[PDB]
Formats: sequence, C-alpha cells, structure tokens
Amino acid sequence: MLKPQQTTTRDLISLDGLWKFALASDDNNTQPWTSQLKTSLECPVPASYNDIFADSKIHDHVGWVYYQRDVIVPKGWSEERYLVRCEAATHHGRIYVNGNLVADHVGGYTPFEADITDLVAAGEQFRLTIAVDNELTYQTIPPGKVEILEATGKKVQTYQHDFYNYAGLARSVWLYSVPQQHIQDITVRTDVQGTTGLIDYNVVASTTQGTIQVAVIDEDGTTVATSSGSNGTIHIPSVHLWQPGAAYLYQLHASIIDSSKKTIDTYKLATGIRTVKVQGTQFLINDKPFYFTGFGKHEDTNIRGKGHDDAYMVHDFQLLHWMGANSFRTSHYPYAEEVMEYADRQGIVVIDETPAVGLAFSPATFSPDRINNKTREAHAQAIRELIHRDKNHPSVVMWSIANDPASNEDGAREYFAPLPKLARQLDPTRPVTFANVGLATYKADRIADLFDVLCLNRYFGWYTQTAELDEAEAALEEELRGWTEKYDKPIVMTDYGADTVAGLHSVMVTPWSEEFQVEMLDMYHRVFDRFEAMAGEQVWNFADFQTAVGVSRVDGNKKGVFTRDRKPKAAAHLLRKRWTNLH
Amino acid sequence: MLKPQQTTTRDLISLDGLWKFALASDDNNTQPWTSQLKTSLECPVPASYNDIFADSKIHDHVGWVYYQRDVIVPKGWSEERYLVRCEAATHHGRIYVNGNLVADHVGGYTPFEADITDLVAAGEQFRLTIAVDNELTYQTIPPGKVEILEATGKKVQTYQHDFYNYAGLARSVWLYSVPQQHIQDITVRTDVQGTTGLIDYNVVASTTQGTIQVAVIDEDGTTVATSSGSNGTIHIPSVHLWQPGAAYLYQLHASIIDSSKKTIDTYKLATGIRTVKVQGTQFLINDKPFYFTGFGKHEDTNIRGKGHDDAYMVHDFQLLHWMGANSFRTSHYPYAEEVMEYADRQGIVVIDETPAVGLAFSPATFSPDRINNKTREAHAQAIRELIHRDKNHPSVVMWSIANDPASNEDGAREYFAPLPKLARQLDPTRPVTFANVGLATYKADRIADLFDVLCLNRYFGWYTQTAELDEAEAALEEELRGWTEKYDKPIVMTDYGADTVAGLHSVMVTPWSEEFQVEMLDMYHRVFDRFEAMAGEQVWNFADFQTAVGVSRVDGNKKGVFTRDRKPKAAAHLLRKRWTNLH
Ligand SMILES: CC1(C)[C@@H](O[C@H]2O[C@H](C(=O)O)[C@@H](O)[C@H](O)[C@H]2O)CC[C@]2(C)[C@H]3C(=O)C=C4[C@@H]5C[C@@](C)(C(=O)O)CC[C@]5(C)CC[C@@]4(C)[C@]3(C)CC[C@@H]12
Ligand SMILES: CC1(C)[C@@H](O[C@H]2O[C@H](C(=O)O)[C@@H](O)[C@H](O)[C@H]2O)CC[C@]2(C)[C@H]3C(=O)C=C4[C@@H]5C[C@@](C)(C(=O)O)CC[C@]5(C)CC[C@@]4(C)[C@]3(C)CC[C@@H]12
Repeated sequence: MLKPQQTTTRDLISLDGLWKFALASDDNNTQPWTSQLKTSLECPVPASYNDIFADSKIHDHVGWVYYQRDVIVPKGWSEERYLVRCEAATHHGRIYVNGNLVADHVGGYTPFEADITDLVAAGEQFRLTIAVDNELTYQTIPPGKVEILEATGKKVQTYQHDFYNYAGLARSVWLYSVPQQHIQDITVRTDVQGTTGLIDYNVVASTTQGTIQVAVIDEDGTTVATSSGSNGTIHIPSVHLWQPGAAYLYQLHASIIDSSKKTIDTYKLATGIRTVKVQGTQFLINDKPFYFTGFGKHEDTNIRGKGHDDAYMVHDFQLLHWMGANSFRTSHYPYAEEVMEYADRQGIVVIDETPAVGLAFSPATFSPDRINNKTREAHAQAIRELIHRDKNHPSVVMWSIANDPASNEDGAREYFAPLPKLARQLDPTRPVTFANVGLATYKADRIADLFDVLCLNRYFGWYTQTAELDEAEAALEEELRGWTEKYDKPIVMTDYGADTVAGLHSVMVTPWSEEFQVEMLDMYHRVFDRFEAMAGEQVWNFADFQTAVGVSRVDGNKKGVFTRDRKPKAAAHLLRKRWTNLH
Repeated sequence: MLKPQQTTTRDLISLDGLWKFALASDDNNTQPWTSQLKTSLECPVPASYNDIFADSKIHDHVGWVYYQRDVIVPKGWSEERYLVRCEAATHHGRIYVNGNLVADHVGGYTPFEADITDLVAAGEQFRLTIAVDNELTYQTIPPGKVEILEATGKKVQTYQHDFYNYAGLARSVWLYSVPQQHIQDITVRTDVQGTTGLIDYNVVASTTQGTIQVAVIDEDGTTVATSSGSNGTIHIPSVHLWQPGAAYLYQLHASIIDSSKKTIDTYKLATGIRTVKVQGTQFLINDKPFYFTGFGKHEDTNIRGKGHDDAYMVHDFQLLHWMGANSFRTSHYPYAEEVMEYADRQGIVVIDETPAVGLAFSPATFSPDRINNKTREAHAQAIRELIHRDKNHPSVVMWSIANDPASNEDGAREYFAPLPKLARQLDPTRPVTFANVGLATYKADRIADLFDVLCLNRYFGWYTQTAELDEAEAALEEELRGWTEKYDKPIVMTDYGADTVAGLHSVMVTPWSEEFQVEMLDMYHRVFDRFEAMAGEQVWNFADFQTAVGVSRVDGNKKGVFTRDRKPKAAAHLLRKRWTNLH
C-alpha cells in the first residue's frame, strides 16, 4: 500500500528506537520469535546492524537475526484497520505478532507490511519480533554464495558487487491505521499540452461503497481542478511545470466520500507535472534537452551502515547544490522513499535503480547453475516493487534495470529481454536503461538495443591504462565513437573515477593522489564534450563507502569525491567549477 | 678492485655533486658523450634520477641517460696510476673519457671502474660522461620486458618485482690513485681454536718486485700480530670475537714493501673474527645458537630514490637498536658498501642478497623464452660480483641467491643447481639460501634441498585468508609443520606483513589498519614460538617504499612498520616489546 501518512482519517506511530537484538544460534532456543528475547544487546532500528556493536561475530554473521519489542495498539483504533510496516528489511524480513508469522518478504530495499487488525485488539500490547536474514544465493537479487572456510568451519558470504553487504532494518518501522474503506494505491501520470497540464489518475480502494473525490491544490492552497470517480483525467490550466532546477509540486487529495459527502478516508499525494522523452540522441525533460550532472551515490554512513539518515541526506543535497550537480543515480538498489520525496522537492533528477548488481562472474553467468530463470523471477519482482513504490515521483526520470551485468555473454539477451518490456508496461512514462560494464564494448554487448538510453561505466584511467591518461583518452574516445556510430540513443556515463585518499598529494601523475583524481575526471570531460550524443556525466562516487574486505580496498571504496564523512577532495572543487559554469 | 680509500700511498677524490643530465632521444645528436652536453638540467649524483625533477618524461624514461662533468686529475699524481669508479650504475653503466669508452658494466648494484692513467695526463682536465641505461630484459638481473602502448607509442617497462625501477647513479663516483705496485684484492677468512683467533689471508697485488707485509691492529692501535708474504695464517692470542650485538673489529693493514723496508702501498681492511655454521636445525655464530630479528629493507627515501643517504642509514640503524632488531636482509639487491661497513661496526647481522628477484611469471618461467641459460649467466655474474665485494664483512652471515623464484616449476632445479655450489665454491665461510614464495610449498618446491638454510616469505593473513586470522593461523601452522618434518635445516621467516596506512584505525579486524598489522604480526609470532626449528623472523618491510604504479599499491608499498619518512606505526611498538623482552 501507499506510504503511510497521518491524516484526519489515519494515524501513524513510529516504532523506531532501540529494539532488543539477537543472532540466530545453534542451541535448543530454535524459534526466538515465540517468547521474550533474552539479550543485553539493543540495536537501533533505522540502522544496519553490522558496525553497531563493535563485535566481529555480529558483523560477520551469516543468517538470521532477531529484533524485538513490545507494541501497544492505541485504544482509539477499534473501528479501524491497522498494520505493521517495515519500509525495508535487508535482505529477507519476517514479521511476527506474538509468535504468529504475518509477513514474509524477500527483496532487501522495498516495503512490506501486515494487517494485524484481527490478531490484536485496540489497546492491547503484543510482542513484535522481526527476523531478518542476510544470505545471498544465485537466486537472490544481488546474488551471491555462502561458503565455508575449510580449516575453521566459519561461514563466509561471497558476492560480486563492491559495496559491503550491510544487513538489518536499515529503514524505519511503523504501526499505522486506516479506515475499513480505505485507499490502497494511487497512480498519477502527467502529460503537458501547451500551457495545460494533465493528470491521468487512478485510485484503488478497498471498497466502492461510497465514492471517490479528487482535488488538486497548488502551492498557494488554491484548488486548481476537481474530479469524481476512481479513475479519470484532470486538466490544469496554466500549469506550473516541475523543472530540473525549480521544483513545483501540486498536492493531490484523494478521498472516499459517503452518502452525506462526509470524508471517511483521505490521502495527500505530491505531484510534479512534467514529461520525459527520448528523441534520437537527446533526453528531453518538458520537451527540452537535459544533461545529467552529478553522481552515482550509496546509502552509506559511518556507523549505521545503510541506515537512513535525515541529516546526511539534507547535507548530501546541499553539497549537490553547492557544486551545481543536477542529478544522481540510486546506485545498486532503491534508496529510502524519503530521498525520492526530497528529491521531488529539491528539483533533483534521479536515475532509479533496482538491486540487480552482481550478475557477472568474471564460468558462464547466464546458465542454469548461475543466473537462470529463477533469478529472473526475483529480478522481475524487484522491477515490479521498485516501480510500484516510486512511479509517482517527478524526480524519478528513468529506470535502471541492472548494473554491470555480463551483457557480452551468450544467454544475457534471453535473460534481459523481458525486463525492459515489463518496466515499460508497468510504467510507460519513463525510459529504461541499465549500466553497462567495460567488457561489453559497443561490439561485444548483446542487449543494448533493447533499451531507450545507454549508460556506461568506464575506468580507462584507473583499472586498465593505469596512470596513462593519454592512452586512456585514446581508448575512451575509440569506445565512444563505437557507441555513437552504432546506436541513435542518448549516452550517459554513469561510472568514471579513481580511488583517492584524502591528503595524498603528488605533483607527478600518481594514482591514489588527489591530483590524479582531478586529472582523470578532467580528461574524461574533455572527451565527453567532443561527442554531441552525450546526455550526462555522473561521477563514481559521491562519497567514500565501505566494501567487502580485500587487499585492493583500502578500508573500503575510496573513489569518493567526498570522504565518508563528506569532506571534499580536490576532485569536488573541479566538478563544482565545471557544473556551475556549464550550460 | 678493493673499495678505494685514502692512505699515505693512495689519494681519493669524490666526484659527487651536481652533474649535467640529459635523456637520450631521436635527435641528429646520437652520441652525447662526444661533446659538452646541452642541458640546463643538473642531477645530483648520489641519487636515482626519477623523482628528482618533478617531470613525467624523465621519470617514465626508458633507455639511456647521460651524466656529464669536467674532472681534473691532480698534477701531483704523475708517477701514479689512477682510475674512475662508479660504486653503482642502475642498471647498465658506460664510462667515457673525452669521447673514449673505457668501461661497460651490466649489473645495477656493484662497482665498476676504468684505469685512465695513460689516456689523461696528471694536471689535465677531461670531460667525464657516464651513460646509464634502465632497460630490463629477460636476461637482465632483475628481468623484465619493455613494451609499447598501442595508441600512443609510449615505451613502457614491465617487470615482476614490487619496488620501483629507480635508475641512475644511486651511489657515489670517484677519482682515485694507486701506486704502480699496488694491492688489488684481499681475502680474509676467520676461524677460532679455543681462545686463539686465526686469520686466513691472501693478498693479490699487481707485482712481486718487493713484497707483502701484514699487520693486525686491535681497536686500541696496538699491533697484535704480523706476517710476511702474499698469503698465510695469522695467530691472534685471546681474540676479541666479533659478536651479534657487540662488534669488535681488528684492522688489517696490507702493505707493499720495497728492497729497503720502505712502504710502497698500504691498505687498511676492517675484519671481524667470527664463524658461521649450520648444524641441523640451528644457525650458529661463534658456536652459539642465533635467532634473527628485524626486517627486509629497501634503499628508498623520499626524493633520492635508491640514492645512498648517511642520515637515513644512521637513523635506520638507530631505530633498529631502539626496537632490539639484530638484523636485516638486503632485500632484492646488494645495498651500498658503506651500509655493510656500518653493519660491521654496529654489530648488526646481514642476509646479503643478489638482485635476482622477479624470476617468476605467475606460462613457463624457466624456458628458452623466459629465464634461460643466458639469464643464468647474468645471475652467476651477480653472485660473483656480490661475493667479491662483500666477502670480508663479518656482519654478512649468509648469501641469498634469489627472491621469490618460481621454484615449484619444471626446470627450476636445473636452472638453480649450479648456483648454490658456485657461491659455496667462491666463499666457503657462509651458508647459502634463497627466499621462497608461497607457491613453492614444502610439497611443491623442488629446489630447497640444495640450500643450507630455508627462508620463507608468507602472507597468509593478508593475500589469501584475508582478514581471517584463525584461518591464516591454521594454514601457516600446517605449512611450517610440512617444512620441519621434511628438512633438517634452520627456517627463517624473511617476509610476513600487511599494508597499513598510518592513521587508519579500527576496533574491528580491518586490513590496512594499524590494528590489523599488529594482530597479524602478533599471531605469526605465536605460531613461530611453537616450532623449535625457527631460526629467525624478519618482518616485511622496515619502511614504506615506492613501487610501480598499480590499483593495489597506494602510492607504493605500505607494508612498512615505519613510514617512508621513518615514523612508527603501531606495529613498530609491538616488535619493540617483543624483541627487547626475548633473546
Ligand atoms: C567493478 C566493475 C563491476 C565496475 O563497477 C565497479 O564500480 C566501482 C569501481 O570500479 O571501483 C565500484 O562500485 C565497484 O568496484 C564496482 O561496482 C567497474 C568496471 C569494472 C572494474 C571492469 C573494468 O573496469 C574493466 C574490465 C576489463 C575489460 C577488458 C575488455 C579490458 O579493459 O581490456 C578486459 C579486461 C578487464 C579487466 C575485464 C574486467 C572488467 C570488465 C572490470 C574489471 C570488471 C568489473 C567492473
Ligand atoms: C609478491 C610476492 C613475490 C611476495 O613478495 C612480495 O612481498 C611484498 C608484497 O607482496 O607486496 C613486497 O615486498 C613485494 O611486492 C614482493 O617482494 C609476496 C607473496 C606473494 C604476493 C604471493 C602471495 O602472497 C600468495 C600467492 C598465492 C599462493 C597460491 C599459488 C598457492 O600457493 O596456493 C594461491 C594463489 C596465489 C595468489 C599465487 C601467487 C602468490 C604465490 C603471490 C601473490 C606471488 C607473489 C608473491
């Protein structure tokens, strides 16, 4: 259902705070959800659990963990319907109401919930256990594989993506209420015809006893259009368009109305009116060419891992404005909903991406014993959930289906083909892409024609023609010539950068130095400006972030333009110089 | 010839200073050495040239470079014989006297010289040009291979060892004089009978008209013994032995005496009376069991590359005493002669190693198109030169023939077999070893039985069972159990460590972190003390040093226990605690 909010007809209780916490063990205490959890450990809830406790065993845990607390259902919610929702459980979440299992959810970055109305009475207290598993298989969405170390028998988790596999309840948890007759979902699609905006709306409600009313109210509070019935099309004369650096949001009020025109339910949905179209080599927002600038990001901060953080979000956006970035990509999984809402308000453009990284074992990637049909089912599901949650965001401008898949290999085409079709059928208003890895050159890639925009990740400077920028430059523009020659589509570089340690400086060409980072980005830009077909540049990455451990990762990925704590490297100042002065 | 010194009969002029410097190029000036060099560039000589100039083209240069200066032979040197000597030219040096080639030397780390007596008159000035080439082939001592980048034509140098291929005149240059009848070489060998010390000596001198006297003088200037003739045996009653941690050096004056008892030539040779023996599993110095503590090192400092530096030498030795290290290994090439002399006086023990690192392409490494018989000729030459130079140092206790050869492969035994014998045949006073890489396990290695002591380099914690210390413990232990049950020899660990950035800290098990470094060294020690056959532990590395450019090297190699500028990481304090509280 829709993201809960408080209305005149709905109440909303945060369940954030400290919960009791335990790992699964191998004792008789199988089934921790059947009684009061016995632990001194408390884990804060919007957070990944891994780095919270300064304990290796928790950090390295493979398998299930348990969060628990008591909840009291407000006494005045008899006569109403009520749910427990996890905005996200990374990767597999189970909800229990006193020992009854009431939801079982497999994706790691989208919402799930359970209607507990008939299990617990208003004003009753219950024990809420939420079990979350972190295990990845070749069928989970980021896929991976658990192994056992021979000598010690320690379980270990392998996977093919960079960022660390933080787990837990990294986003907030809620108790909320709706009326018996309630709104469940709303879809809004926005076109523009001259100066007139139009909203195609569709409301889905638990009942059609009593009817649906809509009002559309502008930023000044004046009702600018009205409509009746669950589905319809509204015109808005002289619209204020939502624009890439000037957000404008109307506010769509969907209500359920009884025989007496008495409101029995209501929901307020923020709406930006704007259009995305791809025309040849151009990416058009409101019929005008747009050029992405900004980053691929990560949900990653010092202690709470991937947990949502209001402050770092608002700061992160301020830093985007400060350097004149107009966009980012939700690199390698959907971010928290609040980020998308905030982007809507900040006038920031978003490439919104599924959790589908790691579909590459370079052993044939797309085969029965690796990334097969059952993985595609999970991928299809990821696509549906992402789209079902983020479809109404004006800031969301395109769907990214995957990141660095092995789109050069046999089987890749048979695997991906249905997916861009599924997306476009779920949401026909946005174009679809994926992020292409170096191995799938314009010659070798077998999947690119099935997409509306091409996104490329490239590290010519760093990984291959190492510190040889003149060699990287030639190879970069060879590759881009190939792509422009072969496809009539917009090109966005979604990765390009260099690991860089704050304070490490050199007047020579030296990788891992701030000078090198600047020089490489600056070369890439020179090359970008040589190609009419370029529609965007998003540096990798906004900020240093944590990775699986490895002799080649210096306490994480240090390709950030800011440090993990958001201090700017020289690179940051270079981008600021370029993005505040370019078109 | 012997390392030149000033005596009553010999003069010695330093030619260190700034020299004019030029890269070779494709100009109508093939042949720089034939006229005054045209450059504004001056390179200081005891220095590698690569980082001096803050210029990428000089640094990345592949091939020849030219140093030049004017030199004046003293007017008072008529009636004498005189030479120009390079202590070292990395890797291939040529000496030119006004356009005449007079020396052509091929290894990068040993002396060469030319007698110019008849080409330049006393009191004459001449133009001294020394050409030095950096190119590594599969036949050079560190071997390597030059390649050409496809798009640009940049000439580039590949090789298989870590440390950066610094080139140039990294050690001092000299003009010196010797009488017509002179001492060319001395060999001293030292045994003990009870409390009497016995010096076996042999003097090689240019002629025999008039004879050889020898005097042995103690640290007090008291002549303690004498002898006549170009070779013989000197008896020293109640000898002051040379000991690890308590140097004592006698001073052996070889003279040439004419028909009158008038001195014609004299040379003063520092000697320490000491024996080295391997009996089963023990390493014995003066019939007392010995345990190595310290480091593999590198000649490497911030701007002068491999340039010898007195301050860093004295300081580095001071840091060794501070942490109670008693030894180091001349990791990957012979060090400056002056370091060996200083080790003699400091009572520091030395594993002295040839430049033969990188004999490993893991394609078969020991074949005609890789390490082949001509390569083995170069290797044999390197062994001869090293032994010829460092034969008289009591500090030097064992020759290391190579570092990380692929001694697990077919052909490796046929390649190395002659090499231990050659060393033992040139110098029968010391054991011979080599440093064994992880591929070459106790099972797989096929070379180890030809050596007197086994040295192992092992990185279980860092490179293989990464951050998994218990897993590394088990595999380290297994391995060592394999070597001890298979050979009756001393086992010295010569590499073990982890990249560690100063300042990077963590309460968790975190590679590259100061805490991790300590946790790993500490564990390795725990395993060492379980095995009676261990004869030494030498950490890799003493200090952070520069390497070739690469995404897995953070502006060089950071496995130092000290920083490049010699600041202690947490690990330095751990070793200090360990080595000062045990023998
Ligand atoms: C690592 C990935 C998957 C890709 O994404 C990465 O982004 C960031 C990073 O690189 O640091 C991090 O977020 C994280 O590490 C990853 O998600 C970056 C590109 C990537 C490293 C590819 C390459 O860079 C280049 C490769 C070349 C291609 C080719 C044709 C060549 O250049 O000659 C063959 C050789 C080689 C090394 C094959 C591997 C890839 C495709 C590589 C390393 C794969 C992984 C990519
Ligand atoms: C790099 C060397 C030659 C060795 O010496 C180096 O020490 C330091 C360093 O590693 O950075 C520096 O001083 C410098 O770079 C070198 O002198 C260190 C060990 C070394 C890296 C080996 C390993 O660490 C482990 C390897 C494993 C072992 C293997 C084959 C097995 O026996 O089962 C499994 C796979 C692998 C990766 C094969 C390579 C080696 C033997 C490796 C990397 C070889 C190079 C070694």
